[PDB]
Amino acid sequence: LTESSTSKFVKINEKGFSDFNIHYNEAGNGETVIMLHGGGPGAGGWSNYYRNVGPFVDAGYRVILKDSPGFNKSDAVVMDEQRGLVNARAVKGLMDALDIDRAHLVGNSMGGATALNFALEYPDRIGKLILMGPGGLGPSMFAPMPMEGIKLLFKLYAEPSYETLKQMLQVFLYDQSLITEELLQGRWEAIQRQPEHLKNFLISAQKAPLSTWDVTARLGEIKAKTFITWGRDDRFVPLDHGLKLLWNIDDARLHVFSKCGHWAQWEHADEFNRLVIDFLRHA
Amino acid sequence: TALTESSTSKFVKINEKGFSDFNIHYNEAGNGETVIMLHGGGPGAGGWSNYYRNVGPFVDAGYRVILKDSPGFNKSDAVVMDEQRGLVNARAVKGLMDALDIDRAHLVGNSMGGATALNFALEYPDRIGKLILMGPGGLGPSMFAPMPMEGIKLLFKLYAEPSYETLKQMLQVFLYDQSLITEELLQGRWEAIQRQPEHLKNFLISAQKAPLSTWDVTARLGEIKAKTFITWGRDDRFVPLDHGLKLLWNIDDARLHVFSKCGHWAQWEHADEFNRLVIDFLRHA
Amino acid sequence: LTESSTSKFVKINEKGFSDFNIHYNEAGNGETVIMLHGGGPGAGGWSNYYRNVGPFVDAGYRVILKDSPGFNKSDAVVMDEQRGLVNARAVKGLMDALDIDRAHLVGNSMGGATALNFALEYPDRIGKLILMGPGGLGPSMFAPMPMEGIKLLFKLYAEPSYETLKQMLQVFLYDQSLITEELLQGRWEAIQRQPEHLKNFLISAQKAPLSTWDVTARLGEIKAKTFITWGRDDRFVPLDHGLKLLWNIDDARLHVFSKCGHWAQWEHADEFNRLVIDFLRHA
Amino acid sequence: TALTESSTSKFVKINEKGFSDFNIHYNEAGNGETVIMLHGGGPGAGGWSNYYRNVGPFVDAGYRVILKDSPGFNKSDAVVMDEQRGLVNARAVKGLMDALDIDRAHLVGNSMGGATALNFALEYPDRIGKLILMGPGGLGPSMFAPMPMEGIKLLFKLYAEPSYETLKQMLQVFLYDQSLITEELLQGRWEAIQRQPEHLKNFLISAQKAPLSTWDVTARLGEIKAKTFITWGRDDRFVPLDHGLKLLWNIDDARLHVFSKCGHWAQWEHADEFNRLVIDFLRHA
Repeated sequence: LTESSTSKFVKINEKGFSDFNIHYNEAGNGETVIMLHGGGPGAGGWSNYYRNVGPFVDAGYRVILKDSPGFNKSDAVVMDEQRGLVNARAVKGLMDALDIDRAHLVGNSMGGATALNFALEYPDRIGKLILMGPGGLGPSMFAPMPMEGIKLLFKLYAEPSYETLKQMLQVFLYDQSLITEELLQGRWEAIQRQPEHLKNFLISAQKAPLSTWDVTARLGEIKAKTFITWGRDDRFVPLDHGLKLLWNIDDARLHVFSKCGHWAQWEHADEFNRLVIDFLRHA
Repeated sequence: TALTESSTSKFVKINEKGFSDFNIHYNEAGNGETVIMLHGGGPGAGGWSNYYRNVGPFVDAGYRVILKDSPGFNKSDAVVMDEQRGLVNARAVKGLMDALDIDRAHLVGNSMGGATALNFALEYPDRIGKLILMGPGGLGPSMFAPMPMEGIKLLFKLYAEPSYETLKQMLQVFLYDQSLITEELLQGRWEAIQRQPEHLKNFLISAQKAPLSTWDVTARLGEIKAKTFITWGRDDRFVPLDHGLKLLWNIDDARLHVFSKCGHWAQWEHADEFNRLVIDFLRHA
Repeated sequence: LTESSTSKFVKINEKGFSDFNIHYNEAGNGETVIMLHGGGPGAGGWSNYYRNVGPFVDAGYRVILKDSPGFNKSDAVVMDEQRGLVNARAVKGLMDALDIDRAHLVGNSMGGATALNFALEYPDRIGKLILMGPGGLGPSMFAPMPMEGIKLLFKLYAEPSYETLKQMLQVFLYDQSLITEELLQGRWEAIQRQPEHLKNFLISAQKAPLSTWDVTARLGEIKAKTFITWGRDDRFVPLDHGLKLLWNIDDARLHVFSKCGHWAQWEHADEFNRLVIDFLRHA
Repeated sequence: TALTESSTSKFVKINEKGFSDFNIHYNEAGNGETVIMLHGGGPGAGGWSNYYRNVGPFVDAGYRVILKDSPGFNKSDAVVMDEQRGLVNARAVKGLMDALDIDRAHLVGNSMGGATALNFALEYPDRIGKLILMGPGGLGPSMFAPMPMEGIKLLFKLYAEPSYETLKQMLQVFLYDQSLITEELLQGRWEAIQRQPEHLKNFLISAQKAPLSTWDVTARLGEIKAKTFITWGRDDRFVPLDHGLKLLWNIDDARLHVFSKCGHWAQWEHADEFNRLVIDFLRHA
């Protein structure tokens, strides 16, 4: 199982959304789990969830790694509203076009920002809500912000290089000698091959200061069943936010992996797969 | 054999470190990889009472399950302790393993039993498999919660003035959803208090000799090599939630799981999630 | 200096506010500091700030311990909106009638809920903002709620007795053998002499679940200069909230007394007087 | 005499515990009740550099102010330490008091100096007056912040590869408002690095012998009887804010003050508030 190889594109037409194409990787048959990737230079469905797609499939799942608008092999965009809203409107839209009643959502960081927005707007279109170190949520009660990884992320968006990209990924892992070439090079290329995307993301953050993403006062509204996951060592979104989530989502559980950076799903792939499949199978 | 409190009920004498032909009450079913479950420290606590919603599912998953009554609780022998209970309780757990020919056991510990499970991994690293913690005590001050917490000290009020009403108040504070309480649980804790009044009095004497602060093993948590699963009820009014980060940060190989809408007793109030999550951890972590 | 003795009443006429009288204690000349008391059975300006009034005056201040509506020797009321709003509308109204341009506000708990509401609505009518263990602010990230003291407070509102009142005050102090007769009996009497107030407060909490008080999403708006104080051992409002405050008020400082219950101003009167007078004189 | 870095500049030999005719650089003005100020642990730190915005106001308030250069920083003697620096630095503070006939001193400690101030109150309870802490290190893991924090380890990068640019990056991370930085502060830290290159190398050697974890005195905080004033910058990217609750909870008589919009250096970035608040505390607490 690979990329190319699960490679699938699809034109979508929701809200303010004339013929816009989304690339995404897909596989298996079943109940539908969509995986939403993080917000940083050269992030896709496949780079973010390439360690998870197989196990989740080997488990009776129809899995779609989504390329959210303005990312990897999707179609470039500039937004005037928070990418959480927009991005989600895009989801409600890949569903409709692939004709899909309900999905399970797994959302990393910006992904998690999306997944939450989707649950807010499209309450009847979502199965179970899995949040992994999700972005947006206001200030930490303990971390100075911008956090180290946000500062590295904007560094990378503004002046992209390979040296600065490694710098970034090392901050992204607890154990940084886990960095592989597959990971490094994959991202290095959605960067090379989609330069328009770096430029467009900053402009959008110009229109939409990342403080505009804050769903907090509206968290009381989420009816979906939520699993909040976090790496103990997240240098990118703060830990205490899993608690913010925990106390504000009617039906939530928190799990925190130790010795794990921002990406629980890649760095703690095994436990992550297990915990989530299991949550999906039985919660 | 059908699995009931009496059908599982057993006794063994232990002879570890100053225990000498000291009688341990426990409840045992299943066969194979051993899981010993260690109960909390309130009046009338016992293995069966803390863990009767967990024992069947753990046995059915292929474990041999031991619900041990610590020294000075329930049907075990009485004792006035002049040392911290977590360490004393951990010698007793070793003593029971020795007597029963058990080389290594996974530990599930609630509160005083989480304290006890921590000391056991510190003192006998070679006798432990996995370590499961469920709002353990023995962990010092909280960075947020004024102490003694509410639960604590309904606990102490109940030890000094045992009454049926204070017992109900205490148990309710253990729960997020107070209506889940049953008259039978209550009556079970109440019989255990009434039929062993000496344990309450010996508890208070023991605590004078060795206040709760002497149970704090924070400075040694870095020695724990057991793979660790810490669990907390979000709504625990007995031991503070930030202690689950304390463990998460201070033990080498830990992970933490918080259940929402859950008092102190996650294994009882969320038995089903708890059983499923801890069984998986045992099998695959 | 005493009660009676600073005793002053005054009819007020703001928003939905036909001739309503407020009792309040007053003294000295100067810049105006209004002190707003907490939300529990038999709480006034004088019982709450009787340890502070003298020092603050001895320091060149015109001090007014305000009886917020539906409390002590004021006029009973039932509210359909959060007492923070309402209570503040009352402030904007005692000012106008005593003809007062600007005030310094010190607000304990419900007081603090008020003081904050006043800063939100009447941004040009307030000097410096002193918050002491202020109420309302959403859920804690660490304390189970209702907190112990809230549960005792509602206990006392619903079935008032002297036994339950002592129970309550002991939870209110870190060191509870500091309880005096002046304190005990003062409260025991706004209880006896204002039974209508117990009844009316519950009804209001009926219309206005204390979760309606949450100013949080609007904290970015406060332009006043704020001093957040808390007792380390507050069993009534959570500690972590001084951090919520700290991170969301443009100009804030946090101070936390140790070995101190909910009432820093009474239990740590000396340091409290000093810290606040000093903040008032020089921040 | 006018109060300038050189007009205050002095040396004394100390002979405490294995220090023997070891030369301490310090900056001193004023007379009376003594306040000793203990600087942090980054490359090029010294008493004057950490505290030149505080010394005039403390002297003017009626204190005798001592800005001490710890062993192996700035103009003090060089040293490779095989023990934790906080304890070693605290013996040196005692040695300087002894040599100077000072019976008791109030301590203000920043970071490594907060660590140093803690050890000093533990080891010599009778030689301390009040204890003022300003984001002290020596306090173990954080319950929220991944470690090493950002600041830490620009600190270590700068110790191993001293450069003017990494120095600027480091100092900026110390600040909430990065533009408050001055070329003269920078140039002062840079001269101190260049003129005593051995201190950086001896620092890294010392830390190999005694990692930062050996500086953690959390288990003994309960012995501190000094009346304590802990202060933190909200925005400290060098030592974690939750450690200010750790102290607040674990020291008998403490209070905590957090300045908003403030990096690690509250005494510099909020000098004025800091000076006023710490002076009052000294006078009236």
